[PDB]
Amino acid sequence: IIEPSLRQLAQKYNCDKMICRKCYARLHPRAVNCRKKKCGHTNNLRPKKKVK
Amino acid sequence: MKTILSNQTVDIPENVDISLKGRTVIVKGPRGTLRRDFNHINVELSLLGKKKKRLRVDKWWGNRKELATVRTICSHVQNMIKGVTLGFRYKMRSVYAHFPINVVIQENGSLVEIRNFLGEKYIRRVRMRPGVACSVSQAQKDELVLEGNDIELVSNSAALIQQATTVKNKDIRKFLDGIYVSEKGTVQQA
Amino acid sequence: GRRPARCYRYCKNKPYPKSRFCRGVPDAKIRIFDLGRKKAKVDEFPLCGHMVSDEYEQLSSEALEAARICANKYMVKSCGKDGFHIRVRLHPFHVIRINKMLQTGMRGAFGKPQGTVARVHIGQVIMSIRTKLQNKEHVVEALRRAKFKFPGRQKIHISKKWGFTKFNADEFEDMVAEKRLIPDGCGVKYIPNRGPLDKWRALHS
Amino acid sequence: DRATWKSNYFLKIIQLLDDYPKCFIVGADNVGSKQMQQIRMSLRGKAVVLMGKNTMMRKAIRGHLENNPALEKLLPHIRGNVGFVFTKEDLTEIRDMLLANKVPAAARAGAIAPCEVTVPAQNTGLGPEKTSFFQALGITTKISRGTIEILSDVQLIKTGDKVGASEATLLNMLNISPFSFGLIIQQVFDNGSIYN
Amino acid sequence: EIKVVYLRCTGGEVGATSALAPKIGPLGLSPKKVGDDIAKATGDWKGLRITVKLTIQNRQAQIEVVPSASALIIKALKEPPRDRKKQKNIKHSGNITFDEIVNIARQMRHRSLARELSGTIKEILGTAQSVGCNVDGRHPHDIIDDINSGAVE
RNA sequence: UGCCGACGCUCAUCAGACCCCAGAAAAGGUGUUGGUUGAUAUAGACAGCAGGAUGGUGGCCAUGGAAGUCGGAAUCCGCUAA
Ligand SMILES: [Mg+2]
Ligand SMILES: [Mg+2]
Ligand SMILES: [Zn+2]
Repeated sequence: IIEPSLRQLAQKYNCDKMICRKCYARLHPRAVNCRKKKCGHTNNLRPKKKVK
Repeated sequence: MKTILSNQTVDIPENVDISLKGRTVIVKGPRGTLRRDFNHINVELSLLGKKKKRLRVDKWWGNRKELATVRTICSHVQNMIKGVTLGFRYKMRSVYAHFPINVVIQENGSLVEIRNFLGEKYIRRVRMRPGVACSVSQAQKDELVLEGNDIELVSNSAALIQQATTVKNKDIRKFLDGIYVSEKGTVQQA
Repeated sequence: GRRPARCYRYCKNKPYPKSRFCRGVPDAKIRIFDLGRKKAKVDEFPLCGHMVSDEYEQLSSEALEAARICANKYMVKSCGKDGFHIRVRLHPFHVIRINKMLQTGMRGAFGKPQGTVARVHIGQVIMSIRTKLQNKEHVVEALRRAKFKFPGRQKIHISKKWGFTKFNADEFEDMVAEKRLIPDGCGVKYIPNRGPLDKWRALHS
Repeated sequence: DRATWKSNYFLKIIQLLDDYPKCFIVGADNVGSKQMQQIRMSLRGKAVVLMGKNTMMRKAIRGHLENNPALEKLLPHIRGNVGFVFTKEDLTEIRDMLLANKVPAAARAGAIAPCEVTVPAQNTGLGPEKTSFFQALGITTKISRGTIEILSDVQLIKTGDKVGASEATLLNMLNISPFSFGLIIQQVFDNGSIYN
Repeated sequence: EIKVVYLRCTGGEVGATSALAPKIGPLGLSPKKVGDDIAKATGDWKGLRITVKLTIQNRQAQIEVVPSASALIIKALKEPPRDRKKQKNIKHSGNITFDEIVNIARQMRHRSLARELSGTIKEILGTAQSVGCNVDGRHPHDIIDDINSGAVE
């Protein structure tokens, strides 16, 4: 159905992200602070949930 | 506090001829000419060294925000040297599950038509930036190759064609379809 | 069920204790004041940490119980159930009043008792946790979590005393070894040079 | 604690450099202590092995340059991942048995194969599996009677060939480990003598 | 065609749920036919899990026994085994002397993965109290006896 | 004040601007600036790119079973660069 080395490219660009708990912003995986001004650049981050 | 002097340094190879008009850097070599204007940074650029082997960037009496812009210029000029000597090549794959992404090339690489993305009847026509040539490559199944001298224009065109194939109102973690940047490199090797 | 704590926050009225004049006060929300391993000797919990108020305000008994429950439940998870002693050094003695509007308005508007708060000054210790020297950051984190149950601003201060005593920790062991201090369960007894000599003989024998 | 072990390493260098002045330097390249302990059992009465910081190694022996002038050339010859093994007895038998005692190590993704590796005719021992990962490189194999049975020898990786993870799961399932990474000898020390 | 298999066993008592089937699968031996022998040839353990290895030839099996490090300690300390219910308070409350640990030292000397005699008593006397046992006392009594009063041959 | 005023701080896609006084709190920020305290650093540190995390042990504990990972008293050895 799909090739795995092509799959990890799309997981890198689509779901391997960090989500801000305060403003739902999609951040890079090595993020400790959200880049949005409206949440006050908070450090309250979580990983993006992996699909099952 | 303001640091008295902050300087950084670009080592220019002998294949490259560089000249400056104030804060406007012109770079000429084997593949062409690149011009970048730096009148918004307010630094001192010096083309010292006989035969101009070395370029020096100075910030005098700068704060922490102003000292960050020095190696930014030293990276931009190195990117221009790299893109005039070796060039820039953005190899990028197209990932799909069911519908094959049909990619055709028009007007000698300046326009790219995308058909059958997620089974849609809409044709995505992507204009390319002036100076960037796009082509369907060989030896791989579904891969496009972008060619140029300017990393800004090449990567911005790659961002345009990547954001052209985006999935709307679906779970994008499941619908992992599009055209994604796989490898960033040069035209010829070093 | 009750009013928010911003109503009865500042020390406005004179202190109004439970007495033979003010009767009918409901029971205070906090009744357990010290807990953990409170049956512990002096020489095994040498580190003491205080939460110290920086404001002159009233702290409710509900807030006191909510803070000590949180401090207990963090310190049990952090250092075990028998490796600490938490003592709340504030007892709710001020009685706040409620004037119910069922329509007489402000005629005869003296309040019936509603609840109990504690009048707290600047620099006054709210809670004190004693434990070993290795559990310093756990005491700091437990008091930092308990700061969120209180109005106003509090500070965290690691004391220079030895546990729940009034003697300095650098000289405490020497003063015990010179038999000027005697262990007396949770705290110590200070022995001066002013008694009859028959107690000095019983001390040094 | 590091403050005391940092002083314990110097005594270990100082009181053993005067013991064995015949030091065949070996290279610890992706090796584990489970492989080191197998070496240490045969190497008790003859040679002793040691690992440590190479800068601290450069510091310890340069305090011996005054009272032991035979140790001058060791500082240009300790670069990269370097550990000690110390020997007094002979120079040839420690060539013989160190290259003898080898245990196999599993394949990696980015580790070279230094010689020609063959795949002999042997049954896999498992029935119907992924048959699309056999003709991808070019291995001829007919699925005979359900169980996958391979036919002939296919040179998967020759010398001067970069490797990847495309040939790792088929080795892991069949327990075929091509190369055993061992302590290769880089430098020879016999009282000042240097050999290749 | 020799092909050994690594299999963990339960003892001389027969269990209920079988997990030994897939490793004896590809050569084709009957599970209870080999499971009666894997218990009866072993025989002595009868109470605790033990790695009894299975070295099968092209025709029939061989029942070899490779003891563990502290399973021999549990075997030497003779607690009477109860039924298979695994009831409460089956702890090891018994006394071990200094002669019931040198046999493991000589065994692991003969198999050669250890330090010298102080080391090969030092693993097993250190791990004797790991389970919750005592060699007439806790681990602080094996650091005093090894220093200048050891049982080194 | 049209003084060639002094030294700093601050960028707001909601800047701020003078007793009463005419509008804000707890909590936060890897924005930036100044401090307090504690570490380790040429016996070579923080990044950044590999090996290895096991032997006892699948610890005893409580369970339908929890095996370095779902609870809780515990929290010791070897080899050791680990
Ligand atoms: Mg939907
Ligand atoms: Mg009043
Ligand atoms: Zn955010």
